[PDB]
Amino acid sequence: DAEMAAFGEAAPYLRKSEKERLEAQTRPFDLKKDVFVPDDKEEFVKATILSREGGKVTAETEHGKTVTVKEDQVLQQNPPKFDKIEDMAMLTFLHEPAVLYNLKERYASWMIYTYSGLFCVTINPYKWLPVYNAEVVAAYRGKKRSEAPPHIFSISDNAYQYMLTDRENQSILITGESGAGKTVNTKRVIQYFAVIAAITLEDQIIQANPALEAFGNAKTVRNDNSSRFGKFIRIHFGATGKLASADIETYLLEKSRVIFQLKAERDYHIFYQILSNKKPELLDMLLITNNPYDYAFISQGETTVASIDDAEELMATDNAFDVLGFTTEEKNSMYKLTGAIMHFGNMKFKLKQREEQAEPDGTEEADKSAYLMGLNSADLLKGLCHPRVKVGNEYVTKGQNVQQVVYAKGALAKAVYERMFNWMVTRINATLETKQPRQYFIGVLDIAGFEIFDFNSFEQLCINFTNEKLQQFFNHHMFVLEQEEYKKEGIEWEFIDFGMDLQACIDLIEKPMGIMSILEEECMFPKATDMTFKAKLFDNHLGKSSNFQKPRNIKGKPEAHFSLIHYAGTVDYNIIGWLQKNKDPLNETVVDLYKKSSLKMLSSLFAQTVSALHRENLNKLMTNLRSTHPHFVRCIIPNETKSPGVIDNPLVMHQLRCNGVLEGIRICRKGFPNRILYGDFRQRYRILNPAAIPDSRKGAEKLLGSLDIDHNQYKFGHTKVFFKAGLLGLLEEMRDERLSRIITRIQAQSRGVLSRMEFKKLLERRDS
Amino acid sequence: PSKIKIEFTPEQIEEFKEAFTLFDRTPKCEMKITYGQCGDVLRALGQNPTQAEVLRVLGKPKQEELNSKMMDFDTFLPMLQHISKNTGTYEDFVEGLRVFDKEGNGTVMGAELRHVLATLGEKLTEDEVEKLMAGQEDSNGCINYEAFVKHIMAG
Ligand SMILES: COC(=O)N1CCN(Cc2cccc(NC(=O)Nc3ccc(C)nc3)c2F)CC1
Ligand SMILES: Nc1ncnc2c1ncn2[C@@H]1O[C@H](COP(=O)(O)OP(=O)(O)O)[C@@H](O)[C@H]1O
Ligand code: VO4
Ligand SMILES: [Mg+2]
Repeated sequence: DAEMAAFGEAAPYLRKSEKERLEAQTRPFDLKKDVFVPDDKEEFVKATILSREGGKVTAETEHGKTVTVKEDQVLQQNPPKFDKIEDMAMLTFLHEPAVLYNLKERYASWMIYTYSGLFCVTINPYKWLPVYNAEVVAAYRGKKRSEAPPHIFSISDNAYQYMLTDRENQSILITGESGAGKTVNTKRVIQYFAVIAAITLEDQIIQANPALEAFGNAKTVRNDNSSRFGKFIRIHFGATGKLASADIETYLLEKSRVIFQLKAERDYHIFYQILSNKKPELLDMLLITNNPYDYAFISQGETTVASIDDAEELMATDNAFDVLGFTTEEKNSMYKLTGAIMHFGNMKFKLKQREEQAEPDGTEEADKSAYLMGLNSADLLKGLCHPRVKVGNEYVTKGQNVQQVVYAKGALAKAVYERMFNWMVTRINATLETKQPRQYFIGVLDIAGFEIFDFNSFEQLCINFTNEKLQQFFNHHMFVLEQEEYKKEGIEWEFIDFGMDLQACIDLIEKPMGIMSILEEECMFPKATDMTFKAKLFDNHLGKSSNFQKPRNIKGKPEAHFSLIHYAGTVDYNIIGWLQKNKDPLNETVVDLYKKSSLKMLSSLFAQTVSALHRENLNKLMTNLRSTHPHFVRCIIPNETKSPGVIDNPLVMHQLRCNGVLEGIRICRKGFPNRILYGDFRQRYRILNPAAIPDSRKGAEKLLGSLDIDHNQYKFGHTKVFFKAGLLGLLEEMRDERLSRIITRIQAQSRGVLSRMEFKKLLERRDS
Repeated sequence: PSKIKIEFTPEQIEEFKEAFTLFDRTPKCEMKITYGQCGDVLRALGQNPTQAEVLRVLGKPKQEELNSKMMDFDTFLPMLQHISKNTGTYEDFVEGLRVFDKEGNGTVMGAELRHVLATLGEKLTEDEVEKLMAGQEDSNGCINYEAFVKHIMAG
């Protein structure tokens, strides 16, 4: 417990007491009786064998039920020394209920992080725990994986040590479905490096997220604070490991949310933060009321969230902008454009008497919009109703009905908002860039997670396709590149097929003739419709692509056109408006007015397809990631009701299965997950036995051969020494132990010198 | 204590008897030392024992015994003989300091080595570190750790 003293009040939430360790260790247990059996409702249950009879077992479950099962369905419980184990790669029996019950038992003690080989699993507590303070940050600094309990700070510290030891860029890839904990863990990685460096760039990196979340996050049916954009945060370091700079890359903000909401969701936080009336001057400046129901674009779903204090959050947003060095003019322009968007959606239109042409139906909301936008309202209204076309020194007008104007009005508001969000990211990067020299970076990936709504459209396909690719990146790193490394290096290895490959689903979406390629081609045919697109998908894929199926339409649920078998589940997609969403067209007459705006921000914001741009961002991200050493954090949703400390076994089992957690632990156990170049081995471990190295390969052989170790736990490659993670942990303990003994011996020689210096002074007074 | 056969020549014994006398701080000038100054005399006489090795030959004394238990030369001599029997090579010392060499350039930051000697192993006081480190840093405040190892081993 004294060894856990540095962690303070966080200590019981990170590691169990020595008293609990002795209680577990000695608890009643029989290796023969204490087993796990399958269960139709709970996946697996703990059971005690009562009788063994002709290949079948009769056992009593934890729920007081007598079940009869086959011997090959029975799985052994790990002895009590393994209770709440920190690394599941260390369990004697590795199977699904062993992993599930180890996770459940740690979660019941509020221990939300568990190592699983070289990666980590985290389960959403739905509760604040005192494990993320500056004292816990200090306590994790430089700790080896064995000496420190599992935490997001230790994954962050390990990545930093790999960076300096291997001299290579690192990535922290945080997976999970919507509401699993990716954004929370991303901000904890950032917090770790900011607080370590603090012991204003550090303040600025922490304040980047509240500013982005006001404009890029929103309440969805799955998450009260859902990220509606992807982001890759790079934390730059000098050659010796000092924090140097940071930068943020953002991907595909969900544009439709700005002007549209489904029943159980809100628009972006910022609108409600402003309307909170916490800063009444903002309402006066934006010429708005305090009622969200007065603004069409923002009040189609929900307007309040029980867990969010929009008044408190506007102060967090406004303070984030101050810390980030945004001027009053920059802050006010962002508020004004948000208010202008609110007014813009309230502009009504009617058909002319004798022609299918739109005309303004009142001009009050257009006047307010134009005023905030630095435009003339008559020019705005004429541009929307009669967009100009150039024909030999004349701007002839194109006719527009009310449907066309309403659509154009929406497209424009979505564009202003998206470009404003992109301006803000560029502006955050301008302050985060310090011009300080660097060599390395640790990148943190925070994507929008796997989601299934009652209505799934183009935005859900793009999101779910990102999650599919990220899962495949894990599969590739863990099971493909890993086995390839062994073979290239000449390590004796038999290829294992882990059954983790999502290529058929990925190909269906992104390859030629696939979903995106068909959509892109249809966007190039002027006469194409949502039903010519729907027919083309069916003709090319129904009965041909395993992952493409018919929709599973249910009465009281919205209509879908097809279903896609994703890694995390089958999703029913609605195809209406996908051509328009992909082309994303804009009224160029109004864009010219934005270019000539008296409001400098709108003027600068405006100074082929979404699927093509998405595909390009993804594969360019996947190649940045390929040049880094990835570290995975697998965030898990425990239940469907946001209940703290409650686990739903099938839901947790489903997530662990499709994440490939067990297969991932297996390759770490069976393979050699740690490796070091021969020259680098000599520099780090010659200290263990300098006499053994008085050729770098021969030296490594002689040194490792002289140690009292399991000689099966290391292998010699063409250029590297390979290790089991357990042997590396032991070698590191041996290195620290020997360093301590050497320092003690240097100190003894140092005491010798100091005493001899004093003795020489004493002799000089009498004898010398 | 009794099992220790004294191997030193009578001339060495007289040489050690004088060094031991130079450490006398007794008010009556009785030519005795406290248990706590034994380490110092073993060191003045060419030995380099650890704090633990000194405490073992002293018979594991309490802090009270180190401060005020007196020792004569006849009790000291078998302790000097026993300590002289039992150190680490130049290579071990250089490898130990290389751990703190971030770049692998042959130097270590002065303030870092000072911190290591005052925190790790059998901690040296800030005063002992100051005295030992005096005039050993270059113009950039760095320490050539293999030159430093040669310096302490020749001391
Ligand atoms: C167990 O304790 C820890 O977690 N650590 C102890 C100190 N370690 C430093 C260190 C020693 C030996 C080798 C490496 N490098 C290595 O394994 N590289 C590697 C392995 C796999 C892939 C995909 N890419 C690169 C290395 F950094 C790292 C932290
Ligand atoms: N480690 C955690 N500690 C406390 N609450 C958490 C933790 N992880 C998630 N939560 C809760 O769950 C919510 C959803 O988490 P979040 O990181 O936004 O999910 P996502 O994976 O969608 O980005 C958080 O806003 C918070 O209320
Ligand atoms: O709810 V999420 O942040 O995964 O989008
Ligand atoms: Mg998020």
